[PDB]
Amino acid sequence: EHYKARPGIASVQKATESAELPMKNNDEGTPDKRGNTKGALVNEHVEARDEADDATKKQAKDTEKAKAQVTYSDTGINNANELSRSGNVDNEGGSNQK
Amino acid sequence: EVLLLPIDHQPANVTTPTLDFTNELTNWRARVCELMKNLVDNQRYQPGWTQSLVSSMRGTLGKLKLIKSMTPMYLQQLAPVELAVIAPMLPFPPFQVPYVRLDRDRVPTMVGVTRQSRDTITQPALSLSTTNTTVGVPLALDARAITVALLSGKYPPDLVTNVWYADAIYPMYADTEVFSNLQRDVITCEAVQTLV
Amino acid sequence: TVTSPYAPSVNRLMPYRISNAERQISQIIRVMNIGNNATVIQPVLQDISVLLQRISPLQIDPTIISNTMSTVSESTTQTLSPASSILGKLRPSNSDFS
Amino acid sequence: PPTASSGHGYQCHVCSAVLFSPLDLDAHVASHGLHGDVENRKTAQLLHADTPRLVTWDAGLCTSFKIVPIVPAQVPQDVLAYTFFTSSYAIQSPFPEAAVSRIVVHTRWASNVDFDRDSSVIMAPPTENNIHLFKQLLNTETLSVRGANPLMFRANVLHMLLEFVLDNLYLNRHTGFSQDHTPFTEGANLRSLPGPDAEKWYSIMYPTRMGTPNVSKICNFVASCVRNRVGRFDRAQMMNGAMSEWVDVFETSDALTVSIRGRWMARLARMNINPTEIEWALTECAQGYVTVTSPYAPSVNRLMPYRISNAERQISQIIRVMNIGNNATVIQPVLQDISVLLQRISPLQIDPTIISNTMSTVSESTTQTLSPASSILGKLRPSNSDFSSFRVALAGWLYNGVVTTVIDDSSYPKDGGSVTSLENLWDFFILALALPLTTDPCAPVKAFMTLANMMVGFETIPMDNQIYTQSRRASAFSTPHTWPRCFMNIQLISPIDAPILRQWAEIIHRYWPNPSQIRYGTPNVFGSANLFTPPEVLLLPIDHQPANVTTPTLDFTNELTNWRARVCELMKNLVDNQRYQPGWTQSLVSSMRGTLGKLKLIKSMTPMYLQQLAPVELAVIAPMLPFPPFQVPYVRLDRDRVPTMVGVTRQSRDTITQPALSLSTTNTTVGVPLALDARAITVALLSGKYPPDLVTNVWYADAIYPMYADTEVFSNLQRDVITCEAVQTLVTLVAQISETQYPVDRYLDWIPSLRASAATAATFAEWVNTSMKTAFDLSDMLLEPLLSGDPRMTQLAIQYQQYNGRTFNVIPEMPGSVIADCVQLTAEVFNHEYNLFGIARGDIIIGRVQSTHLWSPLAPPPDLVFDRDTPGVHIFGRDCRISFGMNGAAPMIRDETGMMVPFEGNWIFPLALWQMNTRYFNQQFDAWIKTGELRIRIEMGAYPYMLHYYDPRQYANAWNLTSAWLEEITPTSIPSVPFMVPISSDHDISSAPAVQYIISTEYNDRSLFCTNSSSPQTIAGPDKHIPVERYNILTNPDAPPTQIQLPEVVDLYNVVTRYAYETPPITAVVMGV
Amino acid sequence: TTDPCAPVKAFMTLANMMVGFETIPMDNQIYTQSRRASAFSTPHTWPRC
Amino acid sequence: GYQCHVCSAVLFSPLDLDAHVASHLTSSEIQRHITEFISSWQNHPIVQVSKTAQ
Repeated sequence: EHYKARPGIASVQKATESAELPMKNNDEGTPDKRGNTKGALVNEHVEARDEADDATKKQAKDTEKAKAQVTYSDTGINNANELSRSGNVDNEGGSNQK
Repeated sequence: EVLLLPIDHQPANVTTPTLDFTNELTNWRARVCELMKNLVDNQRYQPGWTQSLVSSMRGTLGKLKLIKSMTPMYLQQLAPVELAVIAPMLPFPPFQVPYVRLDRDRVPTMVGVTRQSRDTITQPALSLSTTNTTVGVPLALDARAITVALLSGKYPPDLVTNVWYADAIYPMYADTEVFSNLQRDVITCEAVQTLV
Repeated sequence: TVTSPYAPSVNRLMPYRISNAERQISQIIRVMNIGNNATVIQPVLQDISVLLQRISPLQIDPTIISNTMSTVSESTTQTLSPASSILGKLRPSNSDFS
Repeated sequence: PPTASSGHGYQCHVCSAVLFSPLDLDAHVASHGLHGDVENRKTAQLLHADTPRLVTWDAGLCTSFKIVPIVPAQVPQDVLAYTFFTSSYAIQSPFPEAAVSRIVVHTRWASNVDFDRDSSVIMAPPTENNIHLFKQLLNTETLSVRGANPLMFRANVLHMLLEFVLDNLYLNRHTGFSQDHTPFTEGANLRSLPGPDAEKWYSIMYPTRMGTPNVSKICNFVASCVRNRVGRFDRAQMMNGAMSEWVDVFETSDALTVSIRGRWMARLARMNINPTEIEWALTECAQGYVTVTSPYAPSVNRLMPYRISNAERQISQIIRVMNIGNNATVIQPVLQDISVLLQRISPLQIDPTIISNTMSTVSESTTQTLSPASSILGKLRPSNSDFSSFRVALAGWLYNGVVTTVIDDSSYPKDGGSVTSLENLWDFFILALALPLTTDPCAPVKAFMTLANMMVGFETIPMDNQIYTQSRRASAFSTPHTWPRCFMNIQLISPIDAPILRQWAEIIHRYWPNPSQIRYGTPNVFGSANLFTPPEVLLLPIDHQPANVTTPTLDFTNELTNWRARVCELMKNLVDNQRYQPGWTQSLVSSMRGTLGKLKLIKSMTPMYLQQLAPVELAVIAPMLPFPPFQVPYVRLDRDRVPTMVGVTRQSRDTITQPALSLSTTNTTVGVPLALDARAITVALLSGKYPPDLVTNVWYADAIYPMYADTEVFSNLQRDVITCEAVQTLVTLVAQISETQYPVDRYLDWIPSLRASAATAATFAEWVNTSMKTAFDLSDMLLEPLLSGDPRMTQLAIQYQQYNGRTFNVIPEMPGSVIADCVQLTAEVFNHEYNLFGIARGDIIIGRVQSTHLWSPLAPPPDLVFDRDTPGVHIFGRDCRISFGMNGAAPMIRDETGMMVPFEGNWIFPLALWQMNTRYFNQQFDAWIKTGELRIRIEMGAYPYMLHYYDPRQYANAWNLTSAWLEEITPTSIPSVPFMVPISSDHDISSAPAVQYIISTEYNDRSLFCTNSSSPQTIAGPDKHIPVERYNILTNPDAPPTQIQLPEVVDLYNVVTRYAYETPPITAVVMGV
Repeated sequence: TTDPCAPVKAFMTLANMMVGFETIPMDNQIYTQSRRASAFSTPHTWPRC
Repeated sequence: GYQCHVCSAVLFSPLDLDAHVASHLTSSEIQRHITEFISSWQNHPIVQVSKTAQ
């Protein structure tokens, strides 16, 4: 061994392992085996605000700090005409309370 | 072929003046410092500053304008090459909408995906990315952090770009999974046409 | 630069040649995926952030600003010193640049 | 605050009583005895800048090149008996006796200085490791002890060369002589030297005084020399049997450090002064209040390196104001110290009791709500003394260039008051009386505006906008842009609707104090410190008529009394007007009239001080300052000529080069305000008396004489010398590596180097800074205000801006610099003599040589070399791939012409290609290098080298050393290059084959000195005699002395001068009376 | 930042900063120069000045 | 130990002495009238700040 890696070969290796990570599934709102949706009985205007707050919370957990610098919830612009995918509505357009 | 960046680039140089005005970032910082200096100049816009702080103000703003910070030089030369290197290795290859400087008419506001054909008519099933105030999902930032990172930052004093990126880019390519994704996209496209 | 030296064969085989269209449709699947969800995008963005942090030759310290602004020893008897004001406003104690 | 704490402790010796607290135990015993932080670092740097150690003396000799034995000569052998030799008979030898001997560099190694400098170049002989002095700067990314990055070679050589120059800053001090008694030298004097021994050193110093027995190379060289050129031959002495002034000696010394110390001696002797002009300059600075005296007799040629030009003072002044830009806490202790010093000197004494003793005689009626005597004594509350703010406000006159004394808001009457408000009237008088002593330019517009802020609704005058209206607080007017133009164009005031405001401005415009001036110091011995003013002259806000008589006594014929009288006259009109108040009853009214009558009568010697005396104290103290003055032109009552800023630059902005073109857009604005109290200034003006009898010549003689024991200004001069020398050394040495704007001559570029940057050039700058501070024993901060910016494109200038936009600027010319001169000279002589520092030019060739020849690898025959324009040579480079062979066919390589060629023929590599693929080539080339005739020449310009010797009578092989080297080449670093060189013999020896791989390209064997040093001749080896081209004086009788052929050799022997001067304290020579 | 109306927000921040000394011509009666720059997030709100 | 000059009181802190002297003009009846004025106006809900009803 003579040549040290000048940026650090394993230190790049861990970071590119982390950057390798594939695309996370988002399967809610889609029909299951039987024909039902796979969501949580939440309408989307609370659902997307909920998952945005949870993504900011996971971002703060990923950082060492307690309050996250980059945030996704209450950024400064409003998001009232917004709706994500979840399992309130079926494919047909009605309420999946049954 | 091209990677749309909101900043002008430059070939890879290391030796150049820290005070360069060809650099758009350093030009922008120097001229904004000069404008706020011009705001302070005559004291007229503010009463209540009972001491004459204009000398100390112009001093600290000029001391800010003359600074060692090589971050604008990094963002001009080195960073676009790094993004061009990283970009083919991604599990989610980049998805870009055109940047405009100041035209009102060429600003994109809505991105949507249609499922139907061009010839038929049906009820408008708008894709869910459209239901956003901006073009996409928002993302707040820390302007303090942006400013201090732009305002301070330097190089290792042994920097050879060929040696550095030769040691650096090599284990990154050792974790390439581009080829598996190229096998994957076949299955995706075949599944789409079988579905229709 | 790379090279991959090899022997003249015929029955060698690696299936990898695709067209533009499959990449385009896989992009349209992966962007329909996002589904107006914030949790779905942030691991990719955070991991490429860490990858930029580990690939960058540019390191950042706030002590350049601290050594330039030679205004220290903040007395409580203050005359609203603007150099110390911007030092307290920029906060060079932090080292978070995510 | 004067109080008393309830203490513990009871005993008193005299009167035998016990008491309450120690805090008055001590006072009771006294009655018995009567009756019967980087800011702190730079602040203390300004207050006591540590002086350098310039003048340092060398006993012994000046030589940086020693001759070192490498392999020992045989004392026994069969072919020649031992009686031929000289080591048998133990006769000392001038040059080292050995079989092979080389010369190497090593700093002083024969010196007896009093003060060392931790700055040295100690190079081992080239048989062992010598890489550790070529990695001292940037190689903190190399594991290998035996490794070094090639791109740092030029920077390392330049830093080591700066160390080599920086060490030889001494002067060859005289010791003494002794007349010979042996007939070796016919009657020639021999020079002694101190130290523990003196035996071998005489034979070391003087070669040709040895004997000549035999046909050895040593004695054969010495026998063909010139006889008389040894020892003392010239001198100069004045007094009867005293110390000789200087001599010249014929000793061994290389011409390099003789030239270094000669140019240093001349540079130092430029700064010499003599006690007569010391006496003249000190008397002129004292203005004849204190005389001193120099002797009038033939001296002993004293040495006092003190005179400099004005450029050094100006440049160091720029650097110091650039250091202290925008803090105010550096400048606060300076003003406090000048305040303490002037408080010690000044002849007056302040007592507030004159105010009480007068104002207890004003008329009254005791049945009123108020009568103004208690109000003036309450608002003036003069019970404390604590008058240091007066001296602070005085000494800000020296430094309107950096500090602006203003008045705090607490001395302003709380967002205005009423004219019928009595306490607000008194606050108006306190303020408007205190205002003519500060240095702020908006002081007169504050002086006007306080009255208009006071009266609102009584009389209204046209203002400027809706923002800075009449009811604006008066402290906001502190820029010349915010002057209400009704104050300038006084006809805009309604002359019949606002009479009291019209005539107040008439008092201002006529009677606000006009600036004047006075001279100080001299530019004869020390320099001219100012730059925005003409030299020698001092700017002051108030007219200064000199004293007619030396016994002062009170009169009222001056500007401050006239000012006080007109202010009192306006307040008399203000109480006299029938519209403002008839509302006060006649007792209180007439009491006001009487109070103002006594107030316009009041006696004080303080305006006589500020008119006739106080600039004389200022002109006396202004030469003896650690912080010399820095002023702007004072102007009253002008929109135009008021300055708005002052700023310093550090570097050039763009590709533009000339600082006159690059200045105004790129500076660092310097300046602080400084708050003060007005009523302290007011009472210090109002109540100041003298001693009851006094004469000025006696008073200032005793008051000024004791501060003339210092040497502090003469220390500051040397400090500024080293400051300006180090900044020119910085710009030259950074110009050597980076593309800068100054005209230099880049020498060492055959050495490859790093494509530099701002961080790398800044790094190299602070290595230079650590070297310069390690020299001369300076621990305080120096060159850091330029290290903060960019070192690459520096410039030094300053300007202030007039309010219209006119820009006066000063660009001082950088003077000559002998450290930079000596560095350029040593770089030139290193370019022509590079082998001594362990460097070989050109490159190497790798290939097998099986032969029985004995040629030296540092001087190869030209058959074994090839270059770019050699027929049948493949030149490689960037696009280089290795295609493997198959089925026995040869693997091949990519040419830069795109061709493919087998592993044969003469090849040329850049070193960077080998470094980038240093692993993958080793499993491809080495088997063809060891056996096949594949021959590779790797160009790298410069490298340190390693020597290995062998007996030629046996077998030798170099593949272990070369395999070690080819393996240990790293992309970052390389190891030193080994060589297999034979050993010269003297008799006929048997030949044996040897196998060599690493050959040099051109001649690099300049470091050799002599071969075998004993025999009549050297047979079958690399042979070279003692170099006659060095000893020019011994071998050329036509050549006169003081003749050096320095730009190619060093000659190892010349004449050198030797001084015996003396460096005394100033009080040891010149004293007062 | 990738926000397209960032120059408009940079102008409007100083425009809001200078409420009291310097004014601009305005579009309708509804808005005010003293408007916070957070609202100008979409190009249909850009001022013709 | 720090002692003020009016009222001869002694304290241990100079800031306490300065506040004490600040707690410590014109006629005694005028001070009487301004004290009774400020005491008359000290707690009115003009200077003071900070299920039904159809």
